[PDB]
Amino acid sequence: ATPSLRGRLARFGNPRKPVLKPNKPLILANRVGERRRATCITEMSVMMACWKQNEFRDDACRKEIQGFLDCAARAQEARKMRSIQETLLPNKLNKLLQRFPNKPYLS
Amino acid sequence: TKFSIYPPIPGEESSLRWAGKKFEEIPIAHIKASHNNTQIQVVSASNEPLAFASCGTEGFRNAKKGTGIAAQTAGIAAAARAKQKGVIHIRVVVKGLGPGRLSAMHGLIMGGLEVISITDNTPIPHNGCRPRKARKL
Amino acid sequence: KHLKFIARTVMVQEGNVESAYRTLNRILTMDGLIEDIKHRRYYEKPCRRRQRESYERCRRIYNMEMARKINFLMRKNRADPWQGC
Amino acid sequence: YHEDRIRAKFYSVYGSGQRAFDLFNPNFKSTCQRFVEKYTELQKLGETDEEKLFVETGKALLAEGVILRRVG
Amino acid sequence: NVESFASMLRHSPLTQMGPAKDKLVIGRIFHIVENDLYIDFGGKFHCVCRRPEVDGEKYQKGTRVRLRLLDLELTSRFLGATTDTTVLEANAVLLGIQE
Amino acid sequence: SNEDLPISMENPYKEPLKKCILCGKHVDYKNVQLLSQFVSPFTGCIYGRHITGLCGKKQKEITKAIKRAQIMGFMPVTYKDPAYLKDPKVCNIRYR
Amino acid sequence: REVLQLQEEVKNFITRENLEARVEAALDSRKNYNWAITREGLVVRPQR
Amino acid sequence: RFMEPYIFGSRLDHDIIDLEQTATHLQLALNFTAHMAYRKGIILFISRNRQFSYLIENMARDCGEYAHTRYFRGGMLTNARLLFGPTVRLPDLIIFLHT
Amino acid sequence: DPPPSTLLKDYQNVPGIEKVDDVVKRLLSLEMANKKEMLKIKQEQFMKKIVANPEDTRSLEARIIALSVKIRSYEEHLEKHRKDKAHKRYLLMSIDQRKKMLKNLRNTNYDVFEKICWGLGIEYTFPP
Amino acid sequence: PRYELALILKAMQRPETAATLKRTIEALMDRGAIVRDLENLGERALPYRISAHSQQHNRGGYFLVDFYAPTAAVESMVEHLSRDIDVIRGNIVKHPLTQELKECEGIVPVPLAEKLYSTKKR
RNA sequence: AAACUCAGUUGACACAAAAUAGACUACGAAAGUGGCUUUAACAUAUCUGAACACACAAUAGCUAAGACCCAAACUGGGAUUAGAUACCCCACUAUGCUUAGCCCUAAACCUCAACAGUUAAUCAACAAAACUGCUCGCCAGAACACUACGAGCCACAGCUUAAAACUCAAA
Ligand code: FES
Ligand SMILES: [Mg+2]
Ligand SMILES: [Mg+2]
Ligand SMILES: [Mg+2]
Ligand SMILES: [Mg+2]
Ligand SMILES: [Mg+2]
Ligand SMILES: [Mg+2]
Ligand SMILES: [Mg+2]
Ligand SMILES: [Mg+2]
Repeated sequence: ATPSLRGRLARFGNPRKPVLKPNKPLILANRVGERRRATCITEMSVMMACWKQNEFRDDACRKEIQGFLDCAARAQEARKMRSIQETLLPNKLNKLLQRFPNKPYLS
Repeated sequence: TKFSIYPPIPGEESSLRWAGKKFEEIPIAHIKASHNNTQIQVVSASNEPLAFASCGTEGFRNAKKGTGIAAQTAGIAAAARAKQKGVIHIRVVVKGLGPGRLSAMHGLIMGGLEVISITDNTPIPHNGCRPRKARKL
Repeated sequence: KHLKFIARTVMVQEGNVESAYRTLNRILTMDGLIEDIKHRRYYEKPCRRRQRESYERCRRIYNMEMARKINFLMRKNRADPWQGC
Repeated sequence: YHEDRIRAKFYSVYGSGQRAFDLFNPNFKSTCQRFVEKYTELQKLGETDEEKLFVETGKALLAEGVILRRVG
Repeated sequence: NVESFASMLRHSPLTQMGPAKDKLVIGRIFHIVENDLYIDFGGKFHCVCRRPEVDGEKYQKGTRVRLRLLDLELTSRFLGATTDTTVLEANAVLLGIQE
Repeated sequence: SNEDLPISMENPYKEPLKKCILCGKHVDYKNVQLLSQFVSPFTGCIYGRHITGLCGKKQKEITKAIKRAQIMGFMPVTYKDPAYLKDPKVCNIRYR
Repeated sequence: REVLQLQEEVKNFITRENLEARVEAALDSRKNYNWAITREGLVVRPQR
Repeated sequence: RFMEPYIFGSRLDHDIIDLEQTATHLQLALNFTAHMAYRKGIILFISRNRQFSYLIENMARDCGEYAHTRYFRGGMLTNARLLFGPTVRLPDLIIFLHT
Repeated sequence: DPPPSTLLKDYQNVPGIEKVDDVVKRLLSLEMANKKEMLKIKQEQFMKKIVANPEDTRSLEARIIALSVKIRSYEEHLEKHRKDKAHKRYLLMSIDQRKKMLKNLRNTNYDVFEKICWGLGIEYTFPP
Repeated sequence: PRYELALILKAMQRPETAATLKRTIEALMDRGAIVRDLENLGERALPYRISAHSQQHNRGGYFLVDFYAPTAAVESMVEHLSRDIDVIRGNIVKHPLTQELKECEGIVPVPLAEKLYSTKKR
């Protein structure tokens, strides 16, 4: 239940002092804001600790290195799949709102 | 029975156990995640200090203390000390939204110790003292 | 002075500390403690506190009204039933 | 309309029913409308107690064969 | 004796019906677009329900179905609007096919 | 003249106005069991009316009663009393 | 009625005479003001 | 606000247009339309209701008069001389099926 | 001040009120009531003593008497809460209102005005 | 008027508890209170540790003393309760039953605020 | 960097400030009022009515005595800087608090006076739609000017009232 606006704004016929002082008018706009914008560091830390304790000899850290590499590959795959899937959208939402726009005036 | 996220009530007859101990008797790992340092202290169920570890004591100095990596390092050190003092399962109480809040827990676990509970005891005055003034940069 | 380990305490299920921490942080956020601490770090002078509160109230009103409109119009996202004409 | 009182009481007492309205037929009569007609004729008989009228109308429709189910 | 508008309205099925909420009506699918079923139930507007996943193919133009109405017209007044915004379609729940 | 014209009356089809769950009931600072139904299980925070679903009057009554009990020693402050965690949930809050 | 009702009750008020007995009766008794509510507005009294 | 005189009353928040006024106004409108058609004027049917665009177009074509159910490019009437040609003849009557 | 044993205005007329337990009498007395009840008793006493028609309260006389009771209450209050600016303002405003009422009464019905002044111990002083 | 004294007494045995209740009701009657009823809500653990008169308390007995008193007696009774050592915490409140439950027909909803802004086109 | 060897757990403990409730919009004339309990208590059956008096008036500030957790003008130190009398970091004081007086200023602004009334033929622009009746206060180019003088004031680097001369065709 949206908060009431009865008697909240400084208006004539409103005895009490204003409750809200909206910087912008409280009128629904016909658009929505544009969607607003490290990975796999555990495996990296494991591999780097193994390197530190083994003098970075990859010979004795093969499992950790392979896990790190596969994790990076999966991170790339996740980025790609996420991008394609992301491609409701603000564009669609704005189109719908345009179809049914706000009317803050009299026709 | 079914799993409940709430802790058992002291004085109530509960079935949960850890290492043949009741919940009240599990040692407590007080984490303190300040803005630029993460301290850890594992006390017994009778507030007997067992292990200590802090970002500074781990060698980090200046800004490097306030890093999740430093928190993990301190947690691992504290967990090792507690493990050699004979601690398996711990109750974690962390007071502070410092950067080490969760990385300290991760380091503590990677040190071997198991966590049974997580408690937030961040001090939140009910409008008590007046904090220092804002920062204009 | 209250009993310890009853307030803001969560029990990890199977040892998934990450899940337990997520639940705890959800609790704190929904109760507002996180925002309260972030704001209490530095004293917010009463005028600024009132301005921020009023701004957040207006933002919530606008957001809730926009959400109501979006839900109300969501049923009209169908395909055009009179394509062409 | 004066029948609105009876309509509201009937809907509150028996719910919507099971005989769906067919708004396409101009001459359609809903179970509630039949109840209203029977209540109206009973009132025209000269019975003034509202609740007695209601129970009498319900029983008259039951005798007709209308299955008026009460909501609670 | 010529019935007037008042009498017609008084005896009309819509008037005989009370609030449309939770009222069962008989609609006639008059248009279908993929899985959307546009149903006319005698009211001003039409309700665009979805073809039920069960017995879906049985639903076709002219099919007579049963609806549980929720609003004869879907409208609401949003913040700042001087007039109600309408979606120009009724709201109903498609129960099934009448026989 | 004409009996088919509309008449001037109230709206007989009006639904009953919904009554808050506590409507008509006496909220008492001693009923810690009831007062604990509107406090966060973890932090003890009092729920807003958008969560409780109470009228303004009853929300104010619950607030005053909770504060009075907390300061008079009937009810814990920083947390909900564990003994009441299994009471019927009456708050539209989902922590999970 | 109000004065009449009060008249009846005053017979039960604790005085300097029936003080020991009433105190002991109070210590014996247990008064429960706790009762929860349900979403459907139905009281839930505790069991004793 | 201006439609109030023609509204018989609000049934459960649903306006009921006074069909008596509707009958009189429709009588006058049909009389005017027929008179223009007899006098051989140009009758243009305007309506943006896509649900009836096709029906309006077909009706206009069969009756021998013109129809514009599509997007109304600015100036079809004010700028007609330029958009079509200086000697174009504008409609003698415009009939709105949806104002 | 009326005697603490005095009964309240809602009980001084109850039949048989004197044939009840002294505990009931003490409960219904001013001894177990807030200051508003005592002020009501004072108001009714002044009315009986002064106004020709106590049952008429819309009269300027009844208004003046009630306002005088309120002035008494505010003065008693300030005597202890000397630093109550709000109630000091109320006292001054009520004195001004009573002066206006007394002016109107003196202009309209002199005999009644004289009786009001004598009964309430008010000395009408023409404004400078 | 009608007051209710909620009294958290030190956790003790029946003899001392009865003596303390007797002393408290005696103090009420001395200050001029007509004690109407005494109720025992029963001993229970204090929600939070209370330190009264150089003693940390975690359990206590809860008692309700409904009485009638002159207004000026409330302050004196509070002072005496503060003096008393067996009282972990005393509080005198106006009895809830003196207040009347106003009948709430329903939560009349506030419709959307209208005419906040001029209908001029912007 | 400077600063401290004070840091963590547990317990005891304020004359400081009053999370959540509050997505509530109430109280008061305005300033203001959001921990709890109690006492007293929120003027006017007609509206306006102070440079013409009375009573109030946030924060800051003075006087005298206490409290002092924290915050903090000034001050000192550490940085940053061409400089840094600032912004950033640390410490600490007046001060914020209680008592008794003073002081009587705020963008004290909802920049929208009080009362009664209308939504009809709109309305420079923006802002918080346009007006009617009645009353009081106020305004008459900019700047000089929250100024000088005179006057009053517990005010002594103050406050209230407050001009004029020169200047300009703008503001
Ligand atoms: S709903 Fe009736 S008191 Fe709130
Ligand atoms: Mg006046
Ligand atoms: Mg003035
Ligand atoms: Mg001042
Ligand atoms: Mg100091
Ligand atoms: Mg202000
Ligand atoms: Mg000045
Ligand atoms: Mg000056
Ligand atoms: Mg001078």
